[PDB]
Amino acid sequence: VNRCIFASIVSFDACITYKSPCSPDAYHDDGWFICNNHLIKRFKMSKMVLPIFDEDDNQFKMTIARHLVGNKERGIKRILIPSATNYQDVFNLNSMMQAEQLIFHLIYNNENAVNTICDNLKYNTQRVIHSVYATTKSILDTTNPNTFELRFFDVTGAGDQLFNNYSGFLQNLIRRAVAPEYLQIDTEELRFRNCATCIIDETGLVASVPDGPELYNPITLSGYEEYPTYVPLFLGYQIINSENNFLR
Amino acid sequence: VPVGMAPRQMRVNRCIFASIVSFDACITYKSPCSPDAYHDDGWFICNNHLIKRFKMSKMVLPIFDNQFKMTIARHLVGNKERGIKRILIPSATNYQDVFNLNSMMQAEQLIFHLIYNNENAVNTICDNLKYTNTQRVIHSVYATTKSILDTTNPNTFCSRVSRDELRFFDVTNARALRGGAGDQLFNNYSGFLQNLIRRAVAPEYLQIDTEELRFRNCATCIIDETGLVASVPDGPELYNPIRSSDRELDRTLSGYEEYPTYVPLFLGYQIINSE
Amino acid sequence: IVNEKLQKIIVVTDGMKRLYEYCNCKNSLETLPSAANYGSLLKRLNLYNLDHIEMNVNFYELLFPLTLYNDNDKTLSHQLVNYIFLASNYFQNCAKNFNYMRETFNVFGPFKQIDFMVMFVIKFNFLCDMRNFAKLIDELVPNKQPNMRIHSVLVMRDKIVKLAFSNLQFQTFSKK
Amino acid sequence: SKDIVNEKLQKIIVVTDGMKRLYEYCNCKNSLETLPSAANYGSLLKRLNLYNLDHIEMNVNFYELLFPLTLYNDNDNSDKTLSHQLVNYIFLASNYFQNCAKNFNYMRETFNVFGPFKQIDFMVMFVIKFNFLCDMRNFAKLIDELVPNKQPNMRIHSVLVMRDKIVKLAFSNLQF
Ligand SMILES: [Zn+2]
Ligand SMILES: [Zn+2]
Repeated sequence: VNRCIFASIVSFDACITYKSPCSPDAYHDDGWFICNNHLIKRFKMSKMVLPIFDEDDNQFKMTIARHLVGNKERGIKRILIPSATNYQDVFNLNSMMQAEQLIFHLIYNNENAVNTICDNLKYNTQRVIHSVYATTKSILDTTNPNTFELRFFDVTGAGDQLFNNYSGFLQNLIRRAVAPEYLQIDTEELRFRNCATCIIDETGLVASVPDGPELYNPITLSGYEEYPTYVPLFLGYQIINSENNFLR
Repeated sequence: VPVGMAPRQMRVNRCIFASIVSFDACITYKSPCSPDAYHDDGWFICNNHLIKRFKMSKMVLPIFDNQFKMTIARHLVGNKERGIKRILIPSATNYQDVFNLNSMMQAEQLIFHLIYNNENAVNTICDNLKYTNTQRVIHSVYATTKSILDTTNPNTFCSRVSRDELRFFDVTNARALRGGAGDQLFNNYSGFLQNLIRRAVAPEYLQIDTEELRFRNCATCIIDETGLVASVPDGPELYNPIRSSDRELDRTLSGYEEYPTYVPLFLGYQIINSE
Repeated sequence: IVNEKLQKIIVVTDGMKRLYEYCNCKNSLETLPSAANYGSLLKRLNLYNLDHIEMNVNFYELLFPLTLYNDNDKTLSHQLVNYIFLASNYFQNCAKNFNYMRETFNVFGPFKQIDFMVMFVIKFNFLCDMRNFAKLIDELVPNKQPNMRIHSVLVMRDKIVKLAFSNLQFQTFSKK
Repeated sequence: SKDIVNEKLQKIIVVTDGMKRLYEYCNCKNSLETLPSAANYGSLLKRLNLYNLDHIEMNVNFYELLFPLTLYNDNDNSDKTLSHQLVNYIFLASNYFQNCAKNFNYMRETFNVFGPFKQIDFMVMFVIKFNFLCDMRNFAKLIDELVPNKQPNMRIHSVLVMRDKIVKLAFSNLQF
């Protein structure tokens, strides 16, 4: 048992390829709905976590993603998560399988393209595509808040509005990857970064910084430990409500 | 029964405070030194003394395919620390205040005086230790400390320190007024002090000929009259979970190359070129 | 002539401020020029065609005269370097977001010469900051016989600024 | 936009026509074949000495100087050798500027022989730029007034970018 968006791509056709490129972390039932391979190859991110402190013995592994975008990328190459207006542009819809194209159309609310592809693929393909629909929609609904913590991405609300514009799965992905520079722990505000490492805009999520050049991010002191050079994603201001050390 | 061949060559402790010894011949003492002091690295202080006195711990930043790993230190100043607590490295004008010299070994007091010049106090201590064996300890401590100081001594030659690099750690905050002066004070800073600052504080940007690599878009520490201050330039201090020295969610979250919780030292541009 | 450049810079800046009836040196800047400050400047500029506008600043030579000041005493030795890095970052941001700058300024009363206007406001704001710095250092005496070793940093930052302007120019030209 | 660039092209033609007689030089026989020599400007150097020459930029905006020429009716689909000729022209201009920058000192001694005056540091660059602009005028004569409002050409723009980067770096390297 595992979980991976785009792993629902069943061989509906006999056209191009499929081999199930799914990282083993899909079995890890984390808060993510996507595994490392898919995350890396569709958003230029790497899954990561972060402990906090043992003052109150919390040390919670805060979820966070790693930038995979160097300082030479521009525009599309720097966009991490595209908006519904640009996901089609950034993604080579002609390269990925029609199953993944359908997944993108659904997650970005492009049911017109969804039905177009369904009709085209009808000429067992239809039932396999319906199975893909079932899996993708189940994942989307699970992520969707609309069913049976003031993580502002603008206060450190246009940015929060854009995040809301994103779908349930997309919003979950954004909140899992991005990490607010500020986190309140129920009436104690803690700052963890003095600066941002990403920006949310109309195009979507961009591995950019407020000012200056882009953070450098490439792909005999043996007697000392190391500090990672990559840039984790950081943006926003989150407030934890009236709740205890909710290690649940 | 007894066995011996000849005098032997062994390792060298490179931290200044390793020379700390009780002025007593009748009362033995051994300073606590981390084995790292025996690495032929720029660090002329061992991790133990560094954490104990400057509230700093050694770290490596492996910048890279052309990987040129470089040294760096990190904060150990708590989030709630304020004022004098925030002075990560005191200046010569305040080191006496920051360090309770009265409560520490007189050898250590002399060492700190040497680091911050204070030749008057140095001479007073030497006279006191002479007019009382103790002269031998004078010789040992002062010779070792002065040797290390002259070795650092960036503003000389024959010392193997100056790389002709033009790091500007006084680089403007971009919102302060015409100012800085951190490098002015640096010029005044002792040679060992300057080298320690260089090694510990990594530059925000690395400038190579026509290449500028960005590693931290906001400095984590500042330099002022008091010395090195572990203060966020823009106000609200970063959270620092001091752990040592001085649940089911995590179990679910298996290892994911968890990012460190520390706050390394980032400040300035480091300028190196082929010319 | 190794010293007349500074005084001529002062004089030409004064004459240009006269010509375009604008000397708003008060709004010192360190983030990005904005129509919120230079809207009236845009209107004044619209009076005369801005043909003589360059896609570069010649960073090195532009800031070279500031070195002439005597700093025997240090103040300038560090304030000038601070200014060099500040100018480098300022031009970096200006070139990086020139499209954003120009959409903003155009939204402020669209001008047929919008690109000229944005470039001129960048130049004018930089000149205002430079003149303020020059007043800060008016006490020191400019003269030749230089030996700095920081003009190497000036050269490096000038190369960076030139490359930034180069990318900007490539974008503008390639986008038809 | 590119209409302003067409205006720039016409303006540079007319302004060359203007100064070549305001200062009556038109050393219009020379070209970019190689490094220029003071032997062809002696009298022109004398006339230059009549003016203070510090009002000149160390670097050359090779980008903005040459971009207007890129606007031409390449859609005629009759002379692609015209575009290739433009590529040759721009590349040779870049080489000319690079050699001028590399041997700028050598030209400094040349013009020390010819009119040993303090303004030689600017006279060298003025000779360089004026000979270049005479070559530009001749090239304009060669080409036809087929300038469109807008025209994209990725290859030409890329050549411009890569050659001018070298040009700007070389000019920046002129330390002092
Ligand atoms: Zn997977
Ligand atoms: Zn030690």
